[PDB]
Amino acid sequence: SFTRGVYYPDKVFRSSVLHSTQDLFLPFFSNVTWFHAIHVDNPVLPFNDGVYFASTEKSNIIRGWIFGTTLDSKTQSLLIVNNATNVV
Amino acid sequence: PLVDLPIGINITRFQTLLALHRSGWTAGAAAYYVGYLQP
Amino acid sequence: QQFGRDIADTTDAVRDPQTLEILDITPCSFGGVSVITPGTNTSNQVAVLYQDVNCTEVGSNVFQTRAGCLIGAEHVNNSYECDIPIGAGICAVASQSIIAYTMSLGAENSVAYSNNSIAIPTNFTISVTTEILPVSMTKTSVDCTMYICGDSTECSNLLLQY
Amino acid sequence: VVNQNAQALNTLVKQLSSNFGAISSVLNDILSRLDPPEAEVQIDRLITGRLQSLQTYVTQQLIRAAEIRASANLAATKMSECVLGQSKRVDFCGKGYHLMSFPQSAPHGVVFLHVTYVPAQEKNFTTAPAICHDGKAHFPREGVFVSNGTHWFVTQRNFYEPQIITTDNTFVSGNCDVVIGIVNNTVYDPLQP
Amino acid sequence: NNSIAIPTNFTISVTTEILPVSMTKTSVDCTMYICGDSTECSNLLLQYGSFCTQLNRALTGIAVEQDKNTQEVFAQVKQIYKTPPIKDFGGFNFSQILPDPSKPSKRSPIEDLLFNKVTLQKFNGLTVLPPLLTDEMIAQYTSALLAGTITSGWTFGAGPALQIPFPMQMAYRFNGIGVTQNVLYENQKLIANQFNSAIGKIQDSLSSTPSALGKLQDVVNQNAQALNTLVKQLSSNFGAISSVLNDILSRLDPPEAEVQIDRLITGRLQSLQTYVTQQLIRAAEIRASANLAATKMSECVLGQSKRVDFCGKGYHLMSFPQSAPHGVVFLHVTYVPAQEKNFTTAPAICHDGKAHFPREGVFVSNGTHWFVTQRNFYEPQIITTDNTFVSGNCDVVIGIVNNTVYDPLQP
Amino acid sequence: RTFLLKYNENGTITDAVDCALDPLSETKCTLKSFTVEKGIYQTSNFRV
Ligand SMILES: *[C@@H]1O[C@H](CO)[C@@H](O)[C@H](O)[C@H]1NC(C)=O
Ligand SMILES: *[C@@H]1O[C@H](CO)[C@@H](O)[C@H](O)[C@H]1NC(C)=O
Ligand SMILES: *[C@@H]1O[C@H](CO)[C@@H](O)[C@H](O)[C@H]1NC(C)=O
Ligand SMILES: *[C@@H]1O[C@H](CO)[C@@H](O)[C@H](O)[C@H]1NC(C)=O
Ligand SMILES: *[C@@H]1O[C@H](CO)[C@@H](O)[C@H](O)[C@H]1NC(C)=O
Ligand SMILES: *[C@@H]1O[C@H](CO)[C@@H](O)[C@H](O)[C@H]1NC(C)=O
Ligand SMILES: *[C@@H]1O[C@H](CO)[C@@H](O)[C@H](O)[C@H]1NC(C)=O
Ligand SMILES: *[C@@H]1O[C@H](CO)[C@@H](O)[C@H](O)[C@H]1NC(C)=O
Ligand SMILES: *[C@@H]1O[C@H](CO)[C@@H](O)[C@H](O)[C@H]1NC(C)=O
Ligand SMILES: *[C@@H]1O[C@H](CO)[C@@H](O)[C@H](O)[C@H]1NC(C)=O
Ligand SMILES: *[C@@H]1O[C@H](CO)[C@@H](O)[C@H](O)[C@H]1NC(C)=O
Ligand SMILES: *[C@@H]1O[C@H](CO)[C@@H](O)[C@H](O)[C@H]1NC(C)=O
Ligand SMILES: *[C@@H]1O[C@H](CO)[C@@H](O)[C@H](O)[C@H]1NC(C)=O
Repeated sequence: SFTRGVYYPDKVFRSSVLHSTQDLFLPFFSNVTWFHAIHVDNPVLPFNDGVYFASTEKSNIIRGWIFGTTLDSKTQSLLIVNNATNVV
Repeated sequence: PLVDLPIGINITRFQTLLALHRSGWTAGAAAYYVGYLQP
Repeated sequence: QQFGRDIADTTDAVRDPQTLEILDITPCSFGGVSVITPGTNTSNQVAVLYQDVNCTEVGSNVFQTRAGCLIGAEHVNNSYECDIPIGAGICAVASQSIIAYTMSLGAENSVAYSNNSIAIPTNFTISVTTEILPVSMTKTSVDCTMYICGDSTECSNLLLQY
Repeated sequence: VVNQNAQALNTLVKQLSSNFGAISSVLNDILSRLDPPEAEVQIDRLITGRLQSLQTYVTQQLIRAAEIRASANLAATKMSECVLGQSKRVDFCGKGYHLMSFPQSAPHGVVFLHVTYVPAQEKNFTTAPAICHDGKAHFPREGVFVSNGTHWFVTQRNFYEPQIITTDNTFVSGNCDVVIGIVNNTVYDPLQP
Repeated sequence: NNSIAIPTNFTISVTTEILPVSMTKTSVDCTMYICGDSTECSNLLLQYGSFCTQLNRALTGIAVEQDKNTQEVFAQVKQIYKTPPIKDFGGFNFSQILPDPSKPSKRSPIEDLLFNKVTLQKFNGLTVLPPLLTDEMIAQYTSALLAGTITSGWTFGAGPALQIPFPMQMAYRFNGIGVTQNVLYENQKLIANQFNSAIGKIQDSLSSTPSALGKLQDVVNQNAQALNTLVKQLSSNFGAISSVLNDILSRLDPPEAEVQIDRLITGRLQSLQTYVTQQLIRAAEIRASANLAATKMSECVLGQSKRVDFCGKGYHLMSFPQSAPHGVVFLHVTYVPAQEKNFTTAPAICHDGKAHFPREGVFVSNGTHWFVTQRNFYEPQIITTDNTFVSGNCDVVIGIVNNTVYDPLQP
Repeated sequence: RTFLLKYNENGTITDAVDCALDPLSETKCTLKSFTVEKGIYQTSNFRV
């Protein structure tokens, strides 16, 4: 992971100050599971506390993400998609 | 932060959506990385 | 970002809605109020020093110093030995009125230094100086059980938990 | 010190009149009209406030006692080095050269009357580090060389008493060619007559 | 039992002793800090007694004590002494410690460097009263003390400032440390060169070594950290539903909100009391340091102190005071033996059956002849009746050697 | 109003000071003395 996964903890603005906060963060230099879209691939992963998603691509293969408990018509599910018009 | 939405429902599973390139599907050469947040 | 915070947990800036601009929030002026008085015997006339605050906002004689502003004491330019401590090098009664002046550190004198000249005393004065030093204080004793719990058992039982 | 102790005691007694969130400051008065289940919590609040006030008074007394101990240690050192003896340390026993001091008792304290010597009626003199005589450099054994404008004299630094330059109040070291600012004068040898 | 080491040479060393004299005169308002701009918390706070008056008075007492500390350490001179416009000090150079006219603050390069080295806001209920003596005024006091010690030696401390040439004052100080004044006069150029070199080196050391002013930086940091923690404790719930008073007052009815407001009020009162206690202890430590600094100014600057290591390592010659933010830096000029030589030594000289002991200094033997020299400098002199006194005979003193005591009267 | 009342040995109120009348009266009230000595005295807090 190197030094990635840091996000602004809040909408609070701070200038030239060091701030210490305890939130859900991706640990530095941690092992991150990486997958290649091409097969010579989108497995279903658990969500747990949070997910840091990194994308290295040029043709925008990764268009969206799906979140939920059962991932089927049985239960309510969250769906973010990019249909080349807008994020829905 | 780019989106904040009051969804209200638990999330226990996550799945990414990929753009399948027609040749029979051959996905583009890309890397997607998943890192789990910890307290 | 919607609002900014200082190094401490206090809000320094906000993003104003209806205009999308940044407004700095300064704690509005406040300060202690000190009273310069020469003493009831000397005069009933007194001056008011508003501490660490500008006084363009709340007026007969106003003098602004780093310690705030003095009202009712006139500022003179000639210095004097400090009579009342005000602060920031300023001190304050003369001519039946309260005056404010920069402190005078003492009588400025230059010793006539020369590489071949010495000053030698032809006489002496035997002086006596009084130095007062406290050596002890009142030996006060306070009993907790009587002091916090007066002549009652139940307060003593509650005290025993402490 | 007396006022601070009295003021601390006055605050400590005045703190009893405070409620500390109780229905009344008087312990028995709230106790007389309240049942033990709710009187207990009211008494607990009063005890917490009063105990905190007593702890604060004890802490303030401890800091004041440490300051008084520091003052007393300084007073004991002054009694030893100014009254029991003579101190060469400047301003420890009063302005000026310290001659002696007298202790006086006072309520919760001691007053030292420091008897000190202060130079006065000083006069200008032309001074010289050394005097050249017969090719030899003479330096004052005790005191300094001073000229009133016609003659040179040796005098103690702290009092002007002119004395003729001689071989017993001056010592010879080196030659006149090494001393900077040396002057020429005659050293009266007592053996010469 | 018969060997001695005499310093044939010496050196002048300048050492800095940095002592805090005062802390920032902070002042808290108990009512505003604990209960912010609300009547409801104020009414409950009034039920806790005179705690806010006691805390405010304690902080006022520390602030007055800080002013008294600065006045005691620096204002030890009845008059303001001015250095002569011509720096004819017999080769001694004080440019690094005398105030510089070109600078827009009458401060010497050394104190200006000290101010530049140490590096340091509006809060709610918290204010910093300015010091009674300004930095410029404190620097003027330091300059006056420095001019007085440079021109009148230690006389200005005792009473009227009596002018004395600086080489002659240095000779008196050398006599004060047990070295005859002729040693300085024979070595005035060497001593002046050493003094200037040490004065340059000490400014270089202050400019090059960090943490030299760390004692002064530490008290400023401790005061700032205590203030920062006290402000940070405003955001602590202390068991209340929310830290901010307005939210708990707005969302809860007063009959139930009173217990939450009480939890916040007691927590803030306890925090302020802890801060005041920490400040009181820190002020006591600062006062002890200021008392030490005042004693050091009285005995090392206003006078020459024979107390060992009280005014710097080595035999103390003099001290130069320098102002610093919330502190004083003492430049102790001291005499240190440099080159040491062995000498055969006898407690007494046996001449014609009589035992002679040195009036001052010790007997030395370089290996062929015996001489009498001062202990702190090797200046051998022939044994005479004027520098040695006769006591008893040679059959009582143990370990003595025979020699000729030249009587000056005899030839 | 807050009032500082001077009771004589017989309990008669012989004098009074109104703490809100003028800054000198406030100084007398804060020191709890009808007569104040020379010096600075902090009596109140000005808050806008
Ligand atoms: C105080 O008022 C004067 C005059 O308007 C102004 O120049 C100065 O900047 C003000 N200072 C502060 C700290 O508000
Ligand atoms: C020294 O001063 C005293 C007064 O302090 C005076 O009586 C005495 O005559 C003076 N002596 C000389 C020698 O001037
Ligand atoms: C010495 O002479 C100088 C100048 O002539 C003068 O300023 C000083 O007051 C004199 N001091 C004494 C003690 O006579
Ligand atoms: C200096 O002192 C000597 C002492 O004999 C005296 O003869 C002479 O007149 C004095 N001169 C002055 C100017 O006082
Ligand atoms: C003092 O300085 C002057 C020049 O200003 C010089 O003529 C004189 O010799 C010097 N005297 C001593 C004792 O250094
Ligand atoms: C002292 O005398 C020597 C020769 O004996 C001479 O060279 C020197 O200039 C004289 N110095 C003074 C101060 O008169
Ligand atoms: C004494 O030491 C200094 C500095 O080390 C040197 O400059 C000087 O020449 C020495 N003098 C003697 C007499 O050795
Ligand atoms: C003292 O040293 C400084 C170093 O910059 C120099 O400028 C100055 O001329 C020196 N003073 C004397 C009297 O030599
Ligand atoms: C002589 O002095 C040197 C140090 O300078 C020391 O090492 C040696 O032991 C001494 N010898 C004697 C006999 O004193
Ligand atoms: C010791 O001192 C004598 C007399 O000053 C001298 O002649 C001799 O050369 C010296 N000897 C040594 C070993 O230094
Ligand atoms: C020192 O001790 C030696 C024995 O090691 C002895 O011969 C000599 O007499 C003693 N000298 C003195 C001065 O005590
Ligand atoms: C010194 O002389 C005495 C007789 O005057 C003699 O007994 C003794 O041995 C001599 N000592 C030395 C060290 O020469
Ligand atoms: C107080 O009452 C007594 C009666 O014993 C009377 O003598 C006195 O004058 C009264 N004093 C005052 C001040 O009222």
